[PDB]
Order: sequence, then C-alpha cells, then structure tokens
Amino acid sequence: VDATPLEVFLQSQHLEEFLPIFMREQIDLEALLLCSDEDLQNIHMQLGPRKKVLSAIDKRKQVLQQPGQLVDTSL
Amino acid sequence: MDRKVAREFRHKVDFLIENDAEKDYLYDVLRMYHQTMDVAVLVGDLKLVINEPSRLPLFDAIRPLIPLKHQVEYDQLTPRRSRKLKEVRLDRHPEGLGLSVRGGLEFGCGLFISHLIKGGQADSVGLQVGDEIVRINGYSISSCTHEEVINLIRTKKTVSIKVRHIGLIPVKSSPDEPLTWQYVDQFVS
Ligand SMILES: [Cl-]
Repeated sequence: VDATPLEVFLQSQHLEEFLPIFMREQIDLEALLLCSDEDLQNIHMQLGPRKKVLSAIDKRKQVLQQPGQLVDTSL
Repeated sequence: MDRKVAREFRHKVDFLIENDAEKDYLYDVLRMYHQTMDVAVLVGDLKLVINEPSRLPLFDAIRPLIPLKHQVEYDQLTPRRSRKLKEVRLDRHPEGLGLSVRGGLEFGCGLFISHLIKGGQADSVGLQVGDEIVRINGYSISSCTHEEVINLIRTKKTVSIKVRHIGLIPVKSSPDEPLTWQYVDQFVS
C-alpha cells in the first residue's frame, strides 16, 4: 500500500525523520498545515527543521491557491 | 454478439464525454469513416475529441472494429496505449538527467516529460516525451506539488522513475487559461 500524503511530503523535504513523531501526535498532512511555529515547538522540533517544515508548508499552501502557468523544469 | 459491442461502447462514451455535441461528433466521425474507410482521417478526426487523458481508452474501444488492413496504420497514428510501466534509475553525468518536466497537484494533472534531450541519459534509458511520471523513488507523486516532486527527485544520488506512456502533454500557457492537452508531435513547437 502507498505512503500517506504526509509521508511523501516529508520525504520530499528530507524531513522523513519526523514521521514517527507526527504519527504519535496523530498529525496527518491535513493537521500539519494547521500548525504554527509554536505548535511545532510544543512537540520539541528545533528551530532548523521548524523553518524547513514551515517553508515547505507555505510554498504548498500558496501554489494550491495560485497555481499559475505550467512551467518546464529542466533536469 | 454485435449488440454487446455497441452497448459497451455507447456507455463508455456516455461516461467519458460530458457534452452531447462532442458525442454526436464522435459517432458522426466513426460513421463517416465506416462509409469512407479512410483510417488516416478517422484517427485525425478522433484526436479532436479524444483530447484528454481520461478519454484515451476510447482509442482501444474503437480499435477492435478497425479492419486488420488498417490496423497497423491505426497504430502508427495512435499514441501507444500500452498500460505497461517502464521503471528506470538515473544518476546525478555532467549534462544531468536530460529531461524537462511539467505538471503537478496544483494544476490537477499528473507530471509529464515535456522535453527529452537527444542522446542524454533519459534517452539512453528509453524515456520519451509524453510519458507520465507515475512514481519516484518508489513513491506515488499524486499528492505532490510540482516543486515537491523536483525536491523528491533531488533527495538522493540517483532517482528511481517509473512511467506510464500517455502521449499527451498538459498546456496552460499562463494562469488565466484553462488546462488542456496536446499530442506530442504538435507540442514540440
Ligand atoms: Cl507510495
């Protein structure tokens, strides 16, 4: 069976180490986007990964609201 | 057993095409071909209605009715409708992966190879323009925004890619525009 959207999400961000803590706190990706810097301080995420998580959350919230044009990413 | 074919086809048409005017067009299309027996025109007419990935299975539904004498030119003219999944491993080569990629969750469409540098690593391994990248590093990408997928591709030294050949490219050329689709041979320009 597939990874949850939360898992793929953290995986993409090098944040996979937090999947076991997010699950113990019953944080799906739905709940994750409802989290503030202070929410993530409460579960003892340190400043570095807090910034990376919230950066990723905010990029996602924005493009879901304003997709813009289709773009070609050269790899 | 002919009425079985007609029924099956008529409901797969009803389910995959909303507007009655496009249905009417589709049936007129095949009916014209049934009089002309010109198969190049039939596929050329079919593509203006089967314009999006959800409708592509109608090329296979139409297909058993094609005479064998036209069967192979039908295949030359259709996108490859094989559902098989090609899996691939690409390495971080001085010219890189050698592909360009568009789509993602924020657009409500999958992630497609839009450009393939001839002779590069992606072409070495047999990826093609018009493949939908279904999986990366073993993960389904259906919930990933475009930038998330690019991130996921860049996480490790190599990247596992499994594609399903679609044959269409998503086009929306700025935010105002509704997303639509084009066949590969046209999109290149
Ligand atoms: Cl998965």
